[PDB]
Amino acid sequence: GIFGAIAGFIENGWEGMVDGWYGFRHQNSEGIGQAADLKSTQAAIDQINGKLNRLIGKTNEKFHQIEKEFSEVEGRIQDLEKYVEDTKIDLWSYNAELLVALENQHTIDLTDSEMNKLFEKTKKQLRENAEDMGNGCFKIYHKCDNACIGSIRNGTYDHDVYRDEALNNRFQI
Amino acid sequence: GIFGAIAGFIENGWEGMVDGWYGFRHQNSEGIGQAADLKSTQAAIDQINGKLNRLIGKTNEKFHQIEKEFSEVEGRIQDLEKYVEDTKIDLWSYNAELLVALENQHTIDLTDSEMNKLFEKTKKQLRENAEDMGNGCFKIYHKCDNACIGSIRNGTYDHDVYRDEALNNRFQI
Amino acid sequence: GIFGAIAGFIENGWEGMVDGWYGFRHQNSEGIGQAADLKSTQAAIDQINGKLNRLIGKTNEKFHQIEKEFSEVEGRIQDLEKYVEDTKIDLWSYNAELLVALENQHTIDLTDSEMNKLFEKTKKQLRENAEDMGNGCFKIYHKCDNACIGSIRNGTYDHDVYRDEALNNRFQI
Amino acid sequence: PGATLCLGHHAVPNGTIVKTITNDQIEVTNATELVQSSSTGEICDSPHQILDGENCTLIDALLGDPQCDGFQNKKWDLFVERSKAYSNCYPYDVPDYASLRSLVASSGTLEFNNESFNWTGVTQNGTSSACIRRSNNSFFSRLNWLTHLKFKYPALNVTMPNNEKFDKLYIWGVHHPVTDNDQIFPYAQASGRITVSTKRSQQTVIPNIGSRPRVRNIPSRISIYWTIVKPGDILLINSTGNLIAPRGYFKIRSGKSSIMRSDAPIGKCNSECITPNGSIPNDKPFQNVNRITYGACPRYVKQNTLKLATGMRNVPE
Amino acid sequence: PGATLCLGHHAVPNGTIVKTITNDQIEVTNATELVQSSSTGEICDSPHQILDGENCTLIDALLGDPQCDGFQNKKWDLFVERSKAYSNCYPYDVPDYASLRSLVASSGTLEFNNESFNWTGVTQNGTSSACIRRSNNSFFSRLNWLTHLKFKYPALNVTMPNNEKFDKLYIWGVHHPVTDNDQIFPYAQASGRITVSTKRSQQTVIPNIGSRPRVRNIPSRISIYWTIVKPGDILLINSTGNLIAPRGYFKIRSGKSSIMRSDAPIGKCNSECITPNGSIPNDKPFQNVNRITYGACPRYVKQNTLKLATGMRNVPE
Amino acid sequence: PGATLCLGHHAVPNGTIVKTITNDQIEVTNATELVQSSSTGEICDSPHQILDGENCTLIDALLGDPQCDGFQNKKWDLFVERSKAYSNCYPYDVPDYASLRSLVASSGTLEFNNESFNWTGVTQNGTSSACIRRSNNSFFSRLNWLTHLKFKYPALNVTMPNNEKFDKLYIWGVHHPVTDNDQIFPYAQASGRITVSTKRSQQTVIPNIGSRPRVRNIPSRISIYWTIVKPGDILLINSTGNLIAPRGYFKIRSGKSSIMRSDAPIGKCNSECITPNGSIPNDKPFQNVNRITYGACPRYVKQNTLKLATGMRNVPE
Ligand SMILES: *[C@@H]1O[C@H](CO)[C@@H](O[C@@H]2O[C@H](CO)[C@@H](O[C@@H]3O[C@H](CO[C@H]4O[C@H](CO)[C@@H](O)[C@H](O)[C@@H]4O)[C@@H](O)[C@H](O[C@H]4O[C@H](CO)[C@@H](O)[C@H](O)[C@@H]4O)[C@@H]3O)[C@H](O)[C@H]2NC(C)=O)[C@H](O)[C@H]1NC(C)=O
Ligand SMILES: *[C@@H]1O[C@H](CO)[C@@H](O[C@@H]2O[C@H](CO)[C@@H](O[C@@H]3O[C@H](CO[C@H]4O[C@H](CO)[C@@H](O)[C@H](O)[C@@H]4O)[C@@H](O)[C@H](O[C@H]4O[C@H](CO)[C@@H](O)[C@H](O)[C@@H]4O)[C@@H]3O)[C@H](O)[C@H]2NC(C)=O)[C@H](O)[C@H]1NC(C)=O
Ligand SMILES: *[C@@H]1O[C@H](CO)[C@@H](O[C@@H]2O[C@H](CO)[C@@H](O[C@@H]3O[C@H](CO[C@H]4O[C@H](CO)[C@@H](O)[C@H](O)[C@@H]4O)[C@@H](O)[C@H](O[C@H]4O[C@H](CO)[C@@H](O)[C@H](O)[C@@H]4O)[C@@H]3O)[C@H](O)[C@H]2NC(C)=O)[C@H](O)[C@H]1NC(C)=O
Ligand SMILES: *[C@@H]1O[C@H](CO[C@H]2O[C@@H](C)[C@@H](O)[C@@H](O)[C@@H]2O)[C@@H](O[C@@H]2O[C@H](CO)[C@@H](O)[C@H](O)[C@H]2NC(C)=O)[C@H](O)[C@H]1NC(C)=O
Ligand SMILES: *[C@@H]1O[C@H](CO[C@H]2O[C@@H](C)[C@@H](O)[C@@H](O)[C@@H]2O)[C@@H](O[C@@H]2O[C@H](CO)[C@@H](O)[C@H](O)[C@H]2NC(C)=O)[C@H](O)[C@H]1NC(C)=O
Ligand SMILES: *[C@@H]1O[C@H](CO[C@H]2O[C@@H](C)[C@@H](O)[C@@H](O)[C@@H]2O)[C@@H](O[C@@H]2O[C@H](CO)[C@@H](O)[C@H](O)[C@H]2NC(C)=O)[C@H](O)[C@H]1NC(C)=O
Ligand SMILES: *[C@@H]1O[C@H](CO)[C@@H](O[C@@H]2O[C@H](CO)[C@@H](O)[C@H](O)[C@H]2NC(C)=O)[C@H](O)[C@H]1NC(C)=O
Ligand SMILES: *[C@@H]1O[C@H](CO)[C@@H](O[C@@H]2O[C@H](CO)[C@@H](O)[C@H](O)[C@H]2NC(C)=O)[C@H](O)[C@H]1NC(C)=O
Ligand SMILES: *[C@@H]1O[C@H](CO)[C@@H](O[C@@H]2O[C@H](CO)[C@@H](O)[C@H](O)[C@H]2NC(C)=O)[C@H](O)[C@H]1NC(C)=O
Ligand SMILES: *[C@@H]1O[C@H](CO)[C@@H](O[C@@H]2O[C@H](CO)[C@@H](O)[C@H](O)[C@H]2NC(C)=O)[C@H](O)[C@H]1NC(C)=O
Ligand SMILES: *[C@@H]1O[C@H](CO)[C@@H](O[C@@H]2O[C@H](CO)[C@@H](O)[C@H](O)[C@H]2NC(C)=O)[C@H](O)[C@H]1NC(C)=O
Ligand SMILES: *[C@@H]1O[C@H](CO)[C@@H](O[C@@H]2O[C@H](CO)[C@@H](O)[C@H](O)[C@H]2NC(C)=O)[C@H](O)[C@H]1NC(C)=O
Ligand SMILES: *[C@@H]1O[C@H](CO)[C@@H](O)[C@H](O)[C@H]1NC(C)=O
Ligand SMILES: *[C@@H]1O[C@H](CO)[C@@H](O)[C@H](O)[C@H]1NC(C)=O
Ligand SMILES: *[C@@H]1O[C@H](CO)[C@@H](O)[C@H](O)[C@H]1NC(C)=O
Ligand SMILES: *[C@@H]1O[C@H](CO)[C@@H](O)[C@H](O)[C@H]1NC(C)=O
Ligand SMILES: *[C@@H]1O[C@H](CO)[C@@H](O)[C@H](O)[C@H]1NC(C)=O
Ligand SMILES: *[C@@H]1O[C@H](CO)[C@@H](O)[C@H](O)[C@H]1NC(C)=O
Repeated sequence: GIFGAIAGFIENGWEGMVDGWYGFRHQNSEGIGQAADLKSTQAAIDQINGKLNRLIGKTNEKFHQIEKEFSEVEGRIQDLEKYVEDTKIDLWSYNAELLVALENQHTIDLTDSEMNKLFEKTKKQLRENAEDMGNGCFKIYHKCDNACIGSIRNGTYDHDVYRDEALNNRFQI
Repeated sequence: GIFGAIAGFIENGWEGMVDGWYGFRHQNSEGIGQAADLKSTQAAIDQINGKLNRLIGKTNEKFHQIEKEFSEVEGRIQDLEKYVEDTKIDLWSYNAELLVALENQHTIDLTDSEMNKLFEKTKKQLRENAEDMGNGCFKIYHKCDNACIGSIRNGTYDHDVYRDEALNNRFQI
Repeated sequence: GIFGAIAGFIENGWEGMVDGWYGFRHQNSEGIGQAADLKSTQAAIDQINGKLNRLIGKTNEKFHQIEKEFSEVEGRIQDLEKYVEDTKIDLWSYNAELLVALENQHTIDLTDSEMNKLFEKTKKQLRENAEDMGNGCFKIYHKCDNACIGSIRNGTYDHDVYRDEALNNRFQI
Repeated sequence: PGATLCLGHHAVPNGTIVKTITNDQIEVTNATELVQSSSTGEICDSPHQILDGENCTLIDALLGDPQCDGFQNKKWDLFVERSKAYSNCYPYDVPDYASLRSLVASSGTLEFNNESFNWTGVTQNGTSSACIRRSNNSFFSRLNWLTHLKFKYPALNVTMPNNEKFDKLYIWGVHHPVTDNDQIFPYAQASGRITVSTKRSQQTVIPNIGSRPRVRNIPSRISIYWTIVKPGDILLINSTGNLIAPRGYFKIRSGKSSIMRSDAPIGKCNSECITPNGSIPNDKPFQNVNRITYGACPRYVKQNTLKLATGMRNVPE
Repeated sequence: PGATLCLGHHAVPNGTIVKTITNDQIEVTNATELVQSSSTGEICDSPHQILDGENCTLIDALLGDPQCDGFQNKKWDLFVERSKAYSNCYPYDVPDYASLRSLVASSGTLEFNNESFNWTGVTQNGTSSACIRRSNNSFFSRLNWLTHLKFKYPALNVTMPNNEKFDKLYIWGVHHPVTDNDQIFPYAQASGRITVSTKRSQQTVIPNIGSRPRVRNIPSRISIYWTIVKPGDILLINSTGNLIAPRGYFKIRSGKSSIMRSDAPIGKCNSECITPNGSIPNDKPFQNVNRITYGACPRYVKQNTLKLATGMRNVPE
Repeated sequence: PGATLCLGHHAVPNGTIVKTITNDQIEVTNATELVQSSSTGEICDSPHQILDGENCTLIDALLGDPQCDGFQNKKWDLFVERSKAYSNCYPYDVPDYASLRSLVASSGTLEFNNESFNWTGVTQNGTSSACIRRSNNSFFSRLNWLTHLKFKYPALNVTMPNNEKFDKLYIWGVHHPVTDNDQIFPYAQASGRITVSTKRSQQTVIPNIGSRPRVRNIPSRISIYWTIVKPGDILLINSTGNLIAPRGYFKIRSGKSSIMRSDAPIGKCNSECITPNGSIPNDKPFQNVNRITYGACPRYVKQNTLKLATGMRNVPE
């Protein structure tokens, strides 16, 4: 949420995109398509796996400890034993609550960041050949067939090739 | 601070804006005005209330505990009782200090984010009809009366209506 | 990493920049140069010093405590003494681990933010006189000698002076 | 000509300073205090059941020192012990006083059921000048001072089983006579002994002939012990002299009860959190009033103040 | 005409709700549970060495109650005590039972070396009807009940040094006779006493003549004590009556051993983390199964569930 | 033609690896160590007042074993006990040795005021061959060994009130004679007893006739006890034999004092934080040197190293 892409200027997610987390939809002369972006998807996934590696399978061995249940009333020493354990559990419970709340805020923000970076990267790529429609979509002011769209997704789009065509379309009356 | 809007490219805040946290000032043919943006204001406010709901009115009941003051010298057992309590208080004091420092950094950053998102949203809206002056203000290259300014604030501004007028003003000599 | 400048759209760092953390490289009629930006460098440095001031030289005095090593087997009371100390050390060890991991994520992100803000500030400054090449570099569409480059670095660049020259270069065929 | 549209944010003339991760002093538009640092000075009598000890310690009310007669069978969520308290019955000590005090406090009731022990071979109901009840030499209401019957004292052997479904709590003791002027007068022989046992436990005690420094003019002492008897179990009292006997048992319960040392007055008000300084509100997550608390309370921390920002950075005009 | 290129992200039809810093209910595409809240119900016998106490407490196996004869010299990582356990030898108590239990549990072995004490001036190997071993009046296997030799009982004075490199653990006791029918029968005099000392330590105990409430039809008691003797040090037993003597010493080790109260059955499976409810997996960092654990275990917390997001915010189509 | 303007950041040839929330190995331009992991090996004698025990335990200096005579009335912030220490006076034990040691350590002074007790009816100043002071049979400087006067020993009854504004600390004891060769020689009768009481407290002790294993050739023992007497209160010593008496009281203070076990040498240097391994600097917030510390110290953690990034991510050229 903190970057403004996911649940912000991108109206909603795509349930039909099942082979990636982020990607592209286009409309051109040859039809309407969709392709996943692997690099941004893998960036988000690696970061979340990084968090998982810190939390899953990382336990601590403990052996002989203090007693934690009692069948007789004893006073002072039993009070202290119960108090120590109750103190400890509240501190760990606090740690677990805070951890999840913070990690979750950060997971939501990093994933929004990855969407935003891909959008930004794509905008720079298009130079003067397109305009931002404000909803995550670019209007491209030149004929851009499937190979051309593929060139943008693959980072091989040469903006000089189309620039005369696009400037002429952009600054008409 | 992390997005660069508040205490960054926006020179300062407006003490005269009392009905919102974020908003618009304009100069046009009909004068100079101000209107608050409710959606961005409410976004920031909801997030801060979210933090408040986690921290205010959420206490823990405790009943019989250990003694924490002593009128006689006793040694070993009293040392342990005092130590347990001093240990506990230092850990909670640490938790409280860290909580406030982190939440405060995050509150400052989220509020800066909301300013930045509104700015960004407004820039996309204007398309080729305005330019960013670098201080949070746009120079709009067309006649834009009170209804037009209102259309931008309300998200109903139609950029095609003014585009010929604006392109002609923008690319003059 | 969260803003996308450092280890993102800026391919790599400059080992040859030894007098600042962030800065400018240019190519113009008069050659190829480099100058550090002090304000962005000092912004990042102050924030990291802020973290240091919270962590370095801030210790707690403790005096008489409990015993933590034992030469005789004793049972119940010794179990509790050992347990209290082991509990405490695990909680502090947890605090230290989490602190470093979070502060380090945040240091990496704030430094990326400072790069991004300088880039953004410079882009707005150039108005219609340059285009973003997508790798942190701007193509400037006018003659821009050493004094002109200096004017951009110093925040005194007057974009109107070059605008006719630049628009003409930008929208050619 | 055109127009200009400027995006912006509010600011206030009266900002507040907060701490952050990167800066110990940043001004924000608004903040709220997370540490509660004040009490009204009174312990609110609601919603917890408060029992003001007044002149009585819990232990004096338990043993039944005459000035504590009004406490018989009372319950409490929180028993409040006053610094002005004092004992005014027979001088005594309790080995592990702190544990008995704690376990009664936590039980939260003084409910006492009388029991008929087969005391034949002794004079029951011994009294003294140091324990004045209703302007007449008396004793601890829950104890039964046992002395001789006609220059003789045979081997006692009394039994009492627990058929109930709660732990029974038995309070009993030993008399330690000041000289041989009260070792041949109330017990009729040179030596004495007491053995209070159960199926699982045994406690035995030797009376001690010797003078002590006077406490309200009396140089003898009693020593107080206790015994918990579970369901299905039995209490046995073998005795050859000196027994300070129970008149019955206390019920021991479990729940939320406790005890607190405080001189704060009791007020007619409603507050969930009690400290020795008085009740405090519990809106805030933390407090620096007292490490000793009872109820739904903020957590004790060392800091006086912790300000949480509730607005953006303040950047004045 | 041109083209349109839209950037976007996935969404799912089945999102999950998580907590965040600013919102207690945000839907994400996916999450994983951090709190382990279930056991299979069985304690896995691997990879920790489990010793099922069955009918025996650790203490009964230590003293050598006949039904615990199969436990002699066994070791354990974890000794499991069952609620169905019961003693069936001579009635006894252990002052500070909890500490002896703990130190044996932690030592993790019942290794016992026999020792030849110079017992002349008494009858060794006293037995009773309450401790039936192999259908014959017997006693605790590791204790030696010492009585008279021909209407007499002189002052014992036996010595035994520790030349080994481990702490020796000596278990010993006192007999408390029911009346004078077993104070003049097994010891031949009015009075008795026991003094078990070392270079650094001394413990002395008085036998107690008196009737107790019957426990499996016996109204006498033994009281059990212990003594640790280090390398270079010596054990001394001065005794004038009533001694329940050691037959030797237990080895005390240090390591990872402990004891747990549980009725869960032992399974033929492999699990690092044991609770009283059974073994639990330890993939998750936290657990709400039991505050009592043994092995590489998740940390106990009060929460039932804590969901960590493993995907972006879900914004359905 | 125009120009090109590139924005960028620095990098270094020698980066350092740090941990983050999302990556356990990220290279940054610079970092600093947060865990202190080394000591110089010496305890700095400033700014805390150090008292090197040398051959003496705190308890030996307290009782006044002749080799500890130089410690009389000294104060300390930190008393250092050496592993080479040993006692060389009369053999003794202290029930709850650890508590007496702790409360003296914490008091931080050996200030002793002599007091004139009315000892008539006994021979004062008993000595022995095992406590050699100035090449002459002697005793513990702060104790007064009390024996008979002409084949007789009557019932002692000495009183001493505390009119001061500090707690008085009284150290006293019992002699346990090896046989009847030193039960009829120094006390003139079959039996003995000691009762040290106050207005609030009473402790009574029985001497024990019996041989112990020799410790520096002596088979008798003393047992050491203590009594705290508050302002307005009084000390009473009833005794019928065997008393090891105080010569006066220790002042008990409160403050920052403690005790530490260490063999590290004392250096002429200034360091706020002391561990048993030596002083350590306290610039860093954490340390893995020792869980035992004294002074303004970093907090003990299990980790060897924790690197905090002090620069951006390093992305080499
Ligand atoms: C600076 O920042 C703080 C925090 O964001 C703001 O203070 C909050 O303001 C709101 C609205 O004025 C307060 O809401 C009110 O809570 C009352 C409960 O009082 C006690 O309990 C709360 C915890 O629940 C304690 O924090 C508090 O100190 C009190 O002890 C209610 O009684 C109020 O109800 C009244 O108004 C509502 C209108 O919606 C009606 O429904 C009711 O009938 C009734 O008349 C109300 O809900 C909130 O308590 C404040 N919080 C704190 C922590 O102080 C400041 O407003 C802000 N300053 C500026 C200038 O913006
Ligand atoms: C929602 O989010 C979660 C977390 O990101 C995803 O669940 C993970 O999915 C991966 C891949 O399917 C799982 O990886 C597998 O781990 C198995 C180990 O099982 C136990 O141990 C782990 C901890 O290590 C526990 O968390 C887990 O509950 C088990 O008790 C391995 O046996 C698997 O190996 C198999 O596949 C690999 C293929 O690479 C082969 O090499 C092997 O031969 C073998 O066939 C595998 O490594 C991971 O365990 C899951 N984690 C959790 C916490 O559940 C969900 O996939 C995701 N959901 C969606 C729809 O995206
Ligand atoms: C990598 O990152 C670290 C941390 O940002 C940098 O190290 C710091 O560098 C500064 C400046 O060189 C150091 O500042 C100096 O502190 C000295 C105090 O020494 C002790 O106390 C500190 C805590 O206060 C400990 O951390 C430290 O280990 C020492 O034990 C002062 O004596 C210095 O004063 C001298 O210089 C100043 C100039 O301003 C003069 O005023 C004085 O007269 C005097 O000559 C100075 O203030 C700081 O101690 C370092 N911190 C740490 C934690 O190491 C590295 O510089 C950085 N590396 C690179 C390549 O950038
Ligand atoms: C609780 O006790 C007080 C105090 O009374 C006692 O003070 C002791 C120090 C000691 O001197 C003792 O002998 C004395 O009785 C009671 O207040 C006192 O009550 C007496 C008799 O009614 C009056 O003469 C006094 O005015 C009064 N003194 C003070 C200082 O107030 C009080 O009655 C009692 N409270 C309850 C609820 O029982
Ligand atoms: C563990 O002990 C059980 C229970 O046996 C005892 O139960 C006590 C309450 C008491 O009545 C005591 O006298 C009794 O011996 C043993 O199971 C019992 O074994 C007996 C004799 O073999 C059988 O007659 C019963 O069927 C059986 N009872 C039950 C309820 O199962 C059990 O043998 C023993 N286990 C081990 C491993 O030693
Ligand atoms: C602290 O004591 C040491 C050690 O002296 C004792 O060692 C014991 C194990 C035991 O044998 C005992 O009888 C012996 O006295 C003192 O050092 C020793 O001092 C003696 C007499 O001056 C010398 O003959 C030795 O050289 C010397 N031995 C060693 C190993 O150093 C030391 O004097 C004393 N220190 C202080 C400050 O009192
Ligand atoms: C032991 O000594 C105390 C103190 O001297 C005796 O108690 C005093 O006795 C007198 C006269 O008998 C009383 O009037 C005082 O009240 C007591 N004084 C104090 C200060 O308590 C005690 O009687 C002596 N023991 C014996 C057996 O005589
Ligand atoms: C609440 O009561 C406590 C306990 O009396 C107060 O803390 C003590 O304050 C006195 C006088 O300032 C100090 O001499 C003590 O050292 C303090 N004791 C402890 C244990 O900290 C506290 O000031 C009171 N708080 C309020 C808000 O009234
Ligand atoms: C002390 O009292 C108990 C209880 O009355 C006596 O134990 C009982 O004695 C009878 C007959 O001798 C036995 O058959 C019972 O088994 C016992 N009953 C209970 C309930 O335990 C005990 O013997 C008495 N002491 C003496 C010395 O006679
Ligand atoms: C594991 O066992 C514990 C202990 O018996 C269970 O917790 C108890 O549950 C009972 C019945 O619900 C309550 O009456 C007790 O108050 C609980 N005791 C404690 C100490 O919390 C627990 O429910 C079991 N857990 C699982 C997952 O089976
Ligand atoms: C109890 O036994 C011990 C050990 O045998 C006796 O102490 C020994 O006595 C001899 C000769 O009297 C001494 O020379 C030795 O130094 C002692 N040996 C050891 C190993 O300590 C002790 O005297 C005996 N008790 C009685 C009353 O005679
Ligand atoms: C400081 O001293 C401690 C205590 O002796 C050292 O920790 C011990 O190290 C030894 C030998 O490596 C181990 O056998 C012990 O198990 C350790 N004890 C504890 C309690 O951890 C420690 O290594 C020393 N540290 C430094 C930096 O010198
Ligand atoms: C600022 O001033 C107003 C009006 O006096 C006051 O109600 C408000 O609480 C103040 N805010 C802060 C943060 O001090
Ligand atoms: C002892 O006193 C109680 C209470 O006043 C009374 O009921 C009882 O009859 C007395 N007992 C005897 C044996 O006189
Ligand atoms: C969503 O549905 C799939 C298929 O039924 C399932 O495997 C997956 O775990 C579900 N995910 C969540 C987060 O509920
Ligand atoms: C006592 O019993 C043990 C074990 O059965 C036996 O070896 C020993 O000879 C017996 N001792 C005597 C003195 O009879
Ligand atoms: C890198 O090299 C310099 C010069 O050798 C050194 O002073 C500096 O501390 C090094 N920095 C790191 C982070 O290793
Ligand atoms: C006991 O010794 C002390 C110290 O040397 C001395 O002052 C005192 O006079 C002696 N006491 C007697 C009664 O001789």
